[PDB]
Amino acid sequence: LDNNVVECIKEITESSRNGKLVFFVGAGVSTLSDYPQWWRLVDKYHEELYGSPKKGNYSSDEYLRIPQIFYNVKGEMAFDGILKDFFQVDKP
Amino acid sequence: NMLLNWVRKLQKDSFHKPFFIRTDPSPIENETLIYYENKGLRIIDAASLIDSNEYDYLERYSAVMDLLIESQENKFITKDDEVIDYIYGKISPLFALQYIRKIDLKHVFEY
Amino acid sequence: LDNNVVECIKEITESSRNGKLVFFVGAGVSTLSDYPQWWRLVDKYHEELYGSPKKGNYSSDEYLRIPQIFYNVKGEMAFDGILKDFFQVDKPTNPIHDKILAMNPAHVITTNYDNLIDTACWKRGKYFSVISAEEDVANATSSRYLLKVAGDFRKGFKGENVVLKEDDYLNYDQNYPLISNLMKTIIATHTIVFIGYGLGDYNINMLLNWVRKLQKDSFHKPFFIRTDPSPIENETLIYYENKGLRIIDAASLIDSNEYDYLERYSAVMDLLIESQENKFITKDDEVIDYIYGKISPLFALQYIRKIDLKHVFEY
Amino acid sequence: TNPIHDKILAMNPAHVITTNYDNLIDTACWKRGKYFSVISAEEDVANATSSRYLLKVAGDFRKGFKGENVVLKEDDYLNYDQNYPLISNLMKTIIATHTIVFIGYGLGDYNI
Amino acid sequence: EESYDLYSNIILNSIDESNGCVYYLSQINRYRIYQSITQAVTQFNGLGLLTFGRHYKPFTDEFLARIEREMTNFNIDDLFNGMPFEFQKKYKILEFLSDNQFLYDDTVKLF
Repeated sequence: LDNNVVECIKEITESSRNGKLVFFVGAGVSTLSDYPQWWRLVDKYHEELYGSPKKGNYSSDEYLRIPQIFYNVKGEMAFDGILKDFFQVDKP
Repeated sequence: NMLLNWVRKLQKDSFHKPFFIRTDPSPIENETLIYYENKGLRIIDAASLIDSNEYDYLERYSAVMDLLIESQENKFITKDDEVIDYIYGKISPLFALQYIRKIDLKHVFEY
Repeated sequence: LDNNVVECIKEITESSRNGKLVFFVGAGVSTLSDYPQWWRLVDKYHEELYGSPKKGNYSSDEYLRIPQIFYNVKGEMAFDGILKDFFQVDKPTNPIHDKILAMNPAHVITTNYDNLIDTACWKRGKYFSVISAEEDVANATSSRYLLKVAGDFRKGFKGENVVLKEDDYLNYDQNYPLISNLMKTIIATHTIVFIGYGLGDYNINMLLNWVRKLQKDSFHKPFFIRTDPSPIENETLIYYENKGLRIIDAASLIDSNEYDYLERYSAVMDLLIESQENKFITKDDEVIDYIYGKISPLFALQYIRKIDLKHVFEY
Repeated sequence: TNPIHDKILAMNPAHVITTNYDNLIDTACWKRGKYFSVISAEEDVANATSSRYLLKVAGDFRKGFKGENVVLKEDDYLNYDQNYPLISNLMKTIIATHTIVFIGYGLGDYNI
Repeated sequence: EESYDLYSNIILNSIDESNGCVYYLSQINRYRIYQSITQAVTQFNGLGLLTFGRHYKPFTDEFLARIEREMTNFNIDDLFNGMPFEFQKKYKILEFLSDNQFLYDDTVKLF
């Protein structure tokens, strides 16, 4: 409804009605379907790899490191075993 | 970030700028928007368009998307200044042909 | 004292006497000299950009993102002004700085943006050829090199002589090809000891990525000195062992508080310095082999002077 | 060993680099009595026996007269950085910090 | 202690002007005075009190701790080699000063 928004919004509808629009949908939509966010999985990995979650906040460095540590230390078998159980929950 | 780095280092202004749909509860800072705009990312902020509390993790995505879908070229038209150009935009190409059947004109006007 | 850590000490000390030791000193030692930390620098940048610093703690992404915004928003002019206001200052050398040079290093690589370590070269006596740009690589006054990833304003009062903004990291390989080419060349031929890092820095990780990506097994495994007050975790320790970083934790060897970093830094480094090969000899099992290893080459000689035998026993 | 080889070692270059798979340079070095830590494999850089390098930048036949160590095939040159990362990086380092006299080329070789 | 501290200032302030010799000589002199201090404290803390009878402590224990800090693992034979190459070929006359046994060629000729 504001300036520079209608300019952007008209170009998107222009492309959409041109049949050439492409949507880069992210992980935010999964939250709407209440899908488990991957950062929540990282905390679960910490509770298994470290035996207890850390009281400090998990940063972006903590997000990418923990699965790498979890995979090499506990092995591939333990890694994908969580995925087969935890993430196989169908949602609307 | 990775494709933005790909954009920055090996893409000129020729490529079309991707559009970002902001959905975080907090309002967007002015400085952050400028940098992303300089990189080539068009930000559409939900907090600026619609004011809601910090617990609207849901329906904030919808509020931008339905407005995006409901955007129609005829919706943007306000008065005759935006009337003649919209009409002339699609009929001017038809001027080359000598005669157009009036029954067939629904095609350009999307019925 | 621990068996896993002492075997690392033997390799570095033997290499130091061999002249093939290279110290990779980080920015942690600079805090010992009470130097403005990079955390406070990014806090200043956020304060100017937003009129007030954020109340919440800044995560890893905040450290690398905020300087990029300030460069693009406030321009290059304001970037250097804050850097000169915050970093252009003189500080005394911490005890680690001199004792880093105690083991004579063939080359020294530092991530510090300052001249704390160059003064250590001249004060100690060894003249390291300080290198901060491609011109410095071309002119090699001395074989021993001191590598500055960024370098000071000696290259002109400009902004390109630092790598702080996010884009600089992305084009670091192409913006500084020579110093990065010599960066890896030293590692392939010399033992590398990482001191002054939090085990989560970008530079140590990026280097670790290169050796883990495609290096087979020819390269030697560099050492890391974790000086964090908290003890290292076994699970974290195992991962870095596979990556090729023999972590030498400091809190494990000596238990201290969470503030006396200098006590932790000096104790482990002095442990490296004061411990010799004969120091680790415990019983007759480590007596005969140690003595034989140094005398065995002399068996070819028919007779050896008894007076100068002290040379082979390091006096 | 050709008489040219002997004339190279008069100015006793610090770290001679050669794109040769043979040991004619290596034997000629010992004929003059000058040692050289020859580095041809990716593991030679780590266990260098001295600072003066005889750089077989593409490998040699010291580990046998097989095509694995030597770089002659097209595929090896494509994977030159993939199979020999250290010795390729190290050779570049010598270029910047030394004065290089290219000798034994026709100005149109692909190696140069 | 003052001479050692003063000699630290000479080498520290000799960074510029490319003096070389003044820095090099002071560095050698710094080792010499440090060498004298090593047996100075050895002849006071050690040897008991035999020549004098009272324990004189000219240098503080803190001063002893620091001087060893920087002077640990110092070899004077490589000091000339540790000098810059420009100094090496320019002040080669002083090449024998680095050697601890420099009083050998002169004594051999006398002998």
